[PDB]
Amino acid sequence: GSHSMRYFSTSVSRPGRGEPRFIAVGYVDDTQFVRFDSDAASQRMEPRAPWIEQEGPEYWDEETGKVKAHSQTDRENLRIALRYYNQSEAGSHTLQMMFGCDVGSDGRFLRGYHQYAYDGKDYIALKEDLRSWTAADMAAQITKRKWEAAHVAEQQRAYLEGTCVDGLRRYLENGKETLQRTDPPKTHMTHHPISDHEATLRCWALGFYPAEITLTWQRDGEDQTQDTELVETRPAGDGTFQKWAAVVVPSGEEQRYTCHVQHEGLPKPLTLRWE
Amino acid sequence: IQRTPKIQVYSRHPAENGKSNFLNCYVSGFHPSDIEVDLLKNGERIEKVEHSDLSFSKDWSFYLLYYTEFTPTEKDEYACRVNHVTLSQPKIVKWDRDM
Amino acid sequence: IYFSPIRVTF
Ligand SMILES: [Mg+2]
Repeated sequence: GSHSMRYFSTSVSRPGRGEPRFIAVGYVDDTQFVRFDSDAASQRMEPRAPWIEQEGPEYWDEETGKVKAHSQTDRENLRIALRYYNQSEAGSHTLQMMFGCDVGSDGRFLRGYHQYAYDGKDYIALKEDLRSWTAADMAAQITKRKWEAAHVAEQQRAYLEGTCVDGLRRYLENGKETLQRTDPPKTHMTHHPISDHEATLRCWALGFYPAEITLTWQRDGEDQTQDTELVETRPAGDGTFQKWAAVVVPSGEEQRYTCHVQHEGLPKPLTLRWE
Repeated sequence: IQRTPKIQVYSRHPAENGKSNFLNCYVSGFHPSDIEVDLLKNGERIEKVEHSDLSFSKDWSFYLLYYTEFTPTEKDEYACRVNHVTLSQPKIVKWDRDM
Repeated sequence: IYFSPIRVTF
């Protein structure tokens, strides 16, 4: 029963139109708890979940300070990648970052992240051992080189194995009621005729937490993947997820097919038959 | 270089004609992040359409959820109109209570 | 808990 904390940062340049907008969001497993936006009136880290509001006012001052510092670094990081890649002064570019950690059911350190992507492709990344970096290309190698000399991994190793896991532990403790909960999927089945020759059999999973789900069709107890339409897990908007798997079935063959749901709120995988 | 959004128009709770719900338009796998999402009622733009804060997944691709309240009726029609640099023109996806 | 400043650029 693992748990994770992640921070997703984006810095999108807009040349001639002021400084780049920086957004940052924090997530504890599939729930968002924080937000910061450089293009916002407040200019502060703001809560996005009930349980983070129980943090003292000093938290909000320190968090605002830390996110503000990174935003500044990322605007110069955008200007450096631009000269590194011999790219024109014209044109919008994106620098994204992901950092955070993974913990055990007991709270032990499992894994730690700290990585960037420039214009949607990997730039630099801290390796699993947290001592070394992966440089995607040549520009990133210049950074690899700069960061090795500057003991950046050493510092992030301490953040990742220390601050991160501890901070996660208290978010899990404070956010017990909503995070440690497991919402089972409410299943149902729909049937829509394509023609008098065939029909679509849709099978839904609604209101579930976390987003890890598995939906699989079977024709006569043998796994189907030939004519299966499987949409991406989508948020319902209330902090729960939705998913469905459709299948093309000839008229009358509907009783040969079964939908199979695997969720960590389900003791045994639910089987679904029409009707 | 760039990726196209994968659009999904659906509701929070199952649709029932006459009950208040939430109309959702989830967009993902796109690049860059600048995207224009509009929720429509009978082809007209709904005003005061809230959206999630810009996030991405482990594979660096963005995702957003635009949403508003709505009371479904057999009479009225819903859809979301999406714009991105990867589309020569706005993409319209109608709302089917069945998908 | 956001990471403390890294005062090292690209
Ligand atoms: Mg647990």
